Amino acid sequence: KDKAKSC
Amino acid sequence: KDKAKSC
Amino acid sequence: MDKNELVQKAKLAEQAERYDDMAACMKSVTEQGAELSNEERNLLSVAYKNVVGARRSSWRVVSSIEQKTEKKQQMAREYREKIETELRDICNDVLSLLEKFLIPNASQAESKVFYLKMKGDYYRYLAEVAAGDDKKGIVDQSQQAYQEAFEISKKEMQPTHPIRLGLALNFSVFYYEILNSPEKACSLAKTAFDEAIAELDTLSEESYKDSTLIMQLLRDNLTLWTSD
Amino acid sequence: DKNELVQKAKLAEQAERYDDMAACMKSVTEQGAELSNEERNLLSVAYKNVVGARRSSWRVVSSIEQKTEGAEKKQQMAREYREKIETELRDICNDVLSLLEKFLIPNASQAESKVFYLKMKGDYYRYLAEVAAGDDKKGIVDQSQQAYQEAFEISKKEMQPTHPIRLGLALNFSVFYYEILNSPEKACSLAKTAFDEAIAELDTLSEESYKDSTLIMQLLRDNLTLWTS
Repeated sequence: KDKAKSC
Repeated sequence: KDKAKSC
Repeated sequence: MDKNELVQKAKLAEQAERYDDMAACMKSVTEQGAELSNEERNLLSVAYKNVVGARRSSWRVVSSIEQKTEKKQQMAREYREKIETELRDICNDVLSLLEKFLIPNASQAESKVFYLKMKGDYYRYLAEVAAGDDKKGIVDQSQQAYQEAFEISKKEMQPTHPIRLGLALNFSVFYYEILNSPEKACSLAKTAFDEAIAELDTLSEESYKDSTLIMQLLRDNLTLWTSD
Repeated sequence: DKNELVQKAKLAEQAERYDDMAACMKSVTEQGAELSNEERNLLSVAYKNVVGARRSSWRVVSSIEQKTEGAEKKQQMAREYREKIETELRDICNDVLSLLEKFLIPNASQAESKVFYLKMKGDYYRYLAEVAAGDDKKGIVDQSQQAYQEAFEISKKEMQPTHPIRLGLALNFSVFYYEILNSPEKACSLAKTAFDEAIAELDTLSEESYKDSTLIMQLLRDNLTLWTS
């Protein structure tokens, strides 16, 4: 699955 | 100025 | 130079989107041994995030090509490896700064959670490209860093604190992408979000935008990790 | 070897690692053999990105150096940083210009290649001109103009008005007149001519370059309206 967003 | 478009 | 001069130069680098310069400046500031201010701390974070972010982006591109391919695949493989080396050096650079300066010098809970989060992040990035008898250690290094930050944050920080919320976001990403544990990833994200939503009054005119953004990133990963 | 470096350059571009891409294409060019259209474009794209980055940064810091007049310590920092970027910018340009004088231009057998590399020569001297101040500027500006001028002549003589390379040359030549020579009317006249000339002969278009040509034509008029409104 696609890359998740992060800080 | 506002840089004009080049190629 | 001196702190202020290096901090301003790092601000210039960022404006010029020259994050190697920015990272180098903030690294020099950190190496001055003094605890970083919130401003300097954020500059260091942003700088290396961009620096590592580039290699991470490149890594995925080349990695996706190495698999979709003989002579070509061997070339792509060697190039991916080259990027990994850059990627790792960057991560180890950050992680070193964290062990020698940032984490130890962290006097307040806020600083402690922030740097522990950062430690988890970059071990996570190492984990992203880890394979073999190193991957396991790396993944546990990240988890333990995150876990400690998460504990401290729950005890010393309000649910709407940008640092706490940001920690939850990346911790959740770690569980999904690294540990392959969607439900755990989702639960952590959902909890941080819901807890913050129920207490939007604790927000600060100087941290509301950061907190609200992170909350949006949380839910985004959540919906991502459910729909297909 | 050629193929290996070219393939690696394709990889670099995919990874958006244009320093690697430029280095690969530089090695290909240095092999002394005339570059294919593919290799030529890889070299072009790579250095356009490499130099383009420093140019972007340069403008940001330069725009800050001016916006901090009266702020002595701030302005001095922006100035010094700007100077640092300039050094990188120049090295990149001189790198390209050297490749053009030693390999690309000389090895150019066809008019097409000749116009392309002469245009490229004009481009990077222009980039040098962008950050030139003092004695060196006058010479630099003439190098660019002379590169452009020869390319412009050859292109008009050997290429149809709708050729992407010819149109692209006209575009950058016009930008040179406006931004470097401070000659708006000349810049506009050159742009308007190239456009109208291409428009009158849209039959000379090619099923493999009509998109490039039409885009460049759009960029031409865009600069034209910019330099009026």
